[PDB]
Amino acid sequence: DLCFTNVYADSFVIRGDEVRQIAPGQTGVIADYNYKLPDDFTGCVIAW
Amino acid sequence: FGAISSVLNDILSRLDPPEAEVQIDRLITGRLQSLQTYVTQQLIRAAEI
Repeated sequence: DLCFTNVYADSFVIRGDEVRQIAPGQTGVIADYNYKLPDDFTGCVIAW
Repeated sequence: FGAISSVLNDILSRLDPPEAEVQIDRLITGRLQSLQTYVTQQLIRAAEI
């Protein structure tokens, strides 16, 4: 029960134990060269 | 005031800002409270003078 302006869906496939690196605020390999999230991120990360 | 160091340039030259916010906020709180105490005491002395 919240309302949002527009929703952005991003999809990709990575190696399994780097899903720690997809979280905002830290660095690594994926967070440094392939996909970086800003620090005030407002949303969800789903992985399986 | 409970942070790892009292020199602000150290904290800026060691930590990333998204977690250096935690240390810097503690320093802001401590220094602001000390400044407020000084100004209140100077107000009372001003009334006496």
